[PDB]
Amino acid sequence: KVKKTTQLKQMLNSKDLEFIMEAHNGLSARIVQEAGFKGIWGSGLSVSAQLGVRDSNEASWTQVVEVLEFMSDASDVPILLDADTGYGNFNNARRLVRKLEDRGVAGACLEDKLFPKTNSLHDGRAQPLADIEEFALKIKACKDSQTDPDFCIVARVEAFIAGWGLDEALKRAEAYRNAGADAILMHSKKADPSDIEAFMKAWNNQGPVVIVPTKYYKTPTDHFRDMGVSMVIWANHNLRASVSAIQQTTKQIYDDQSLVNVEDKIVSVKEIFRLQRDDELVQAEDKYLPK
Amino acid sequence: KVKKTTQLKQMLNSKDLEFIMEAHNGLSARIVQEAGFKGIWGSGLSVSAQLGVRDSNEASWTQVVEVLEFMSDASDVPILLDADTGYGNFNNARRLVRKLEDRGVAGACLEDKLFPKTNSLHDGRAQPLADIEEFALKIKACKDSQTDPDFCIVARVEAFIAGWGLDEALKRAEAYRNAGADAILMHSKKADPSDIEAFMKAWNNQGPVVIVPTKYYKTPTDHFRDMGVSMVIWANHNLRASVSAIQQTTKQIYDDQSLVNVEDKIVSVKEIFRLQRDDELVQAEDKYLPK
Amino acid sequence: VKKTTQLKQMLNSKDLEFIMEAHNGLSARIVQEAGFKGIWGSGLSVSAQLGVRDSNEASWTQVVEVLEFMSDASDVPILLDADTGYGNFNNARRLVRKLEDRGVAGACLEDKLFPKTNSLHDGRAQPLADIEEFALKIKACKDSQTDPDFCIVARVEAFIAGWGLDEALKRAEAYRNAGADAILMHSKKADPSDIEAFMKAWNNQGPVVIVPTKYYKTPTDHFRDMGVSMVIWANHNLRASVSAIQQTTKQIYDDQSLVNVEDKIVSVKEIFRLQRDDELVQAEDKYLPKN
Amino acid sequence: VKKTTQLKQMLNSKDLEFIMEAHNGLSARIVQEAGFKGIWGSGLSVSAQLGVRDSNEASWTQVVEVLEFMSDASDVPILLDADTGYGNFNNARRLVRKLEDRGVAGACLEDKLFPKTNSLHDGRAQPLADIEEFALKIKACKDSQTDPDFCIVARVEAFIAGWGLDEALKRAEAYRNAGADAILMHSKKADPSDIEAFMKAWNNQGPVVIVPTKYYKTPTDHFRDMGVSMVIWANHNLRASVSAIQQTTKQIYDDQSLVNVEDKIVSVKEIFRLQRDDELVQAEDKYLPKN
Repeated sequence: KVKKTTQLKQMLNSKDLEFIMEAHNGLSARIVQEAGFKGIWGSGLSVSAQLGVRDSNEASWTQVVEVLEFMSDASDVPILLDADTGYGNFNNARRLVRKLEDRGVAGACLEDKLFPKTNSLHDGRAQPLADIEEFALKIKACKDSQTDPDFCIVARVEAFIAGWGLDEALKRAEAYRNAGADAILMHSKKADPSDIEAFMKAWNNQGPVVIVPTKYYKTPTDHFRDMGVSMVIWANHNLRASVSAIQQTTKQIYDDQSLVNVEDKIVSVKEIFRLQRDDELVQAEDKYLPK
Repeated sequence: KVKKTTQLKQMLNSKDLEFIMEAHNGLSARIVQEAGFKGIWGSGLSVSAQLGVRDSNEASWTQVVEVLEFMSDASDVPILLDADTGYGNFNNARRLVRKLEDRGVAGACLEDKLFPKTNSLHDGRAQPLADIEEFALKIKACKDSQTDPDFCIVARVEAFIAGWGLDEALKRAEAYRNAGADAILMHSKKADPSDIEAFMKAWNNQGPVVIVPTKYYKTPTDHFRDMGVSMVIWANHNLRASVSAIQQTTKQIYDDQSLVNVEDKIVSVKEIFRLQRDDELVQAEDKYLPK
Repeated sequence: VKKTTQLKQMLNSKDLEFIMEAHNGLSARIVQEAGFKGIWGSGLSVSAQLGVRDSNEASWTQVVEVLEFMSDASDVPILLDADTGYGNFNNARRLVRKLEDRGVAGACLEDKLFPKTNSLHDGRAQPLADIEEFALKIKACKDSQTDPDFCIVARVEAFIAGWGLDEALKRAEAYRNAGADAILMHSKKADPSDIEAFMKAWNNQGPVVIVPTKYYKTPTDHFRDMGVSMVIWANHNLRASVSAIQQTTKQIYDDQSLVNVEDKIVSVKEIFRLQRDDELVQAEDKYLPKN
Repeated sequence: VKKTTQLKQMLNSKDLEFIMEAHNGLSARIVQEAGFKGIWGSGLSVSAQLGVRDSNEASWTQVVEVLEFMSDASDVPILLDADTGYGNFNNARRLVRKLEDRGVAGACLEDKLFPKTNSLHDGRAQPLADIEEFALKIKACKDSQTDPDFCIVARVEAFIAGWGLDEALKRAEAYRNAGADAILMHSKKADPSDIEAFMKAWNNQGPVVIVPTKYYKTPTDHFRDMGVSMVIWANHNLRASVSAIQQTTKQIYDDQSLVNVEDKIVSVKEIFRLQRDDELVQAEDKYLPKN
């Protein structure tokens, strides 16, 4: 086999546009794999949401790592985890990376936002971000700490999101890429791809770029290919679909006080057993238990 | 407020047929609460499945307890946990109960099956179950250990499921109820309610009875009321609905390499924020952080 | 009388109180059997027993888990050194809630910037967290308690960070006005001069806790003369434990025998007693069939 | 050279080897610095440090977590006393896989029935797990290893449970034939007679590990004369640690002073060294902006 880390690294450096799909628990990870996706996106929003908490580092980094451990155990394709800012400074970030590596996770995506939120000024001006040298050094520490040379570090640049412009975005991307980032994730808050286009034009293909088209989803996918984008992340759609189904199913049963109107609309219990790989255990039990 | 334990206890002892809905993580727990359900069923099948593992005590009891801790943190109504056989003998069972009690879980359902599976004989005869006195004593230990007198212990009788008959079922139910069980969960493998009917007729209302109509779902709910059943558990439908939605959404995006055909079929990102109660944090940040 | 209340009464008592450091369930039980009315959950001791550095390497939930076993093993209150709350006010209050749920009696929070952001070690005074920011964190923790008697101790780092009496006084009054149950005043000196200066200037506005590790030759009655409320014996059990383990391990390594250690260590029977093994033997006799 | 391989070479070496008990990250590091080539992850020591009984009260994942910190803190192999694998063959192999992933080098499994099912303490010999069942558990563990050199030690309880040499021999051969890397032969006697009898009858079919705690006055060369492969110093660090903590805590309790302990315990500087604090100081200088 090919290591999961190697699988992800090849995807980031390939000449084709690659896609990874959001999963938020072991069950969704297996479903994503069975569908044919070559990679999984461990969404920070999805993992926190399934736990019932906010996407503001309320769950501890070890609790996040445990969710991902079950996800990694349930899939053969690489998982790239959204690790926010690394849960602290360079030291907390490299400790996280080593634990992820040991659990089979393929890479981690770190962002250059200030953590945690210390002020509440809600004006209309740009938001200060982590110092560029500090973040670049954080990326360097993670790369230096890896025991698997193919584990990936993706740097998420928050320049556009925070209200700054192309110049700030480019400076940060170049700095992180020079520090060893395996890819740059360029995001924006616009409902169109303009920030992405401006960046790809100025970037001059200095390294793989990852994008998240959630808000500009009507953009033709071939346009990303034309721009030389390396990977697209479908960020949170399984979580969103799960919520719609659970809200709908729950209301139906609540209203009917019966299962008649949901039984034919959901997978069978046997399909759950199949997704749990119950057959493999049945066989193991017949081989390892006395008759 | 009324303690969650008290809420569940009242439901088991009420004169009305009550209903609790399956939830398997913090997010589904909140959705179940928002729908109006007075209680939640922490399904052993659902919790293990969402983790990607089998429903054979592969996840440790503390890992199960952590999932339920997030569930309890995300709901105001009681959660009754399917705790299999208590993860060991009376001592492991009472330790589990105390930890559940401390995390806010309202009750636990324990079953009289042998644990773990030591043999593999796959004939067509009835399956040996835990010794009746041993299980009754286990129930007693849990009751004796409670620090909250309203925490509930539901005893699941496996007599029918294992191939024995009404007589064995009644003997076990009476024994567990005499040991202090707050309710008896009577289950069967039939696709009709015959075992349930035979039991309710012979039971002579010696205590609350809980049933799981998953396989005999076309039975009119009023029939359960006519039999004096105390509670109905809708066992695994949110999990089953979630899987259908995730499989469907994933395939669609996989096939289209676009989000156009799923965006209008799933809840919005803002609905996820609402379910995470992001607004409460925004307000807290404005009150507790310097401007 | 809850553990929280016990600790609150100690902080507000008219006598000098004492709490002994412990770092695991075993040592917490030993501190209790010795007669100490409270336990200090040392940040240095907990991280050291785990084998990591005292710089938030272990996650807050891993720390809470260590403390859970400690609380389960003791009947007297434990005051946890919670660093800066592991984040901003929201992380701090989530921590306080989990500690409350586990039976921990109080948390000590310090006003240092978190985490380390630069490595400049010139001679200047080290900047601390903003006073208003920390005061609000204390308030958020107090406002969040489900148990009115849970204690929040505010550790002032002014003297340590190189600032003067004016800063320490200023900080302490703000944290006390925000609701802190006590102020922990520390120094880097091998004499009690900073403490003496603070107590004189404080004018008994609230209970003061101190750690005399470095100025240990100062007579304890001197602290009583200054009106100090509580003394923390911060890390001697950890230090005694290391001395013992190093000596014992070396003896066995050199002798390739147990002959020279067997008579210098507690018997295996004492370990069983500390584990309350007889209690389980008695429970097994009651809850397991006699045959 | 992986830790697993190191342990395997020790079990199969031509010299008598020694492993020292440790129960947390700190003590594992101390055992390593002393020069020991291996560590014994004592079940009694791990449960005792947590403050619970040695009867699977702590969950297997909580035990694995303690061992994770131990493995992170040491470069030599750790052999974990894994009781009976925490369930049947499936629980055992899942445990082995998680231990492998954490860097643990081997697991010692015992053939006792689990868990306790009756409280009859007459005079008869205690029944053990079925020989075929346990042999198959060993095989399932061996078949499941991702690392060929991970070690499975089979602890035979025949002598302890009151059976004779014939039973011990019979069990050992079966577990050895199933693939066990070594046999741990234990006795309840204060003399080495059961071991002598077993070694004579064994005919060197495989490496044998022993625990001389109870017959500690027997000269070590005698074990070398019998062809014993490894000796386990089972619990002296835990015992030394309790002696130290009890004495230190009492001294401080009685004196209300540190004066009589300060010179008998290691300095705070030694704790920092053991924590590798300087290593972090150096990393901060490299990865944090100089200003």
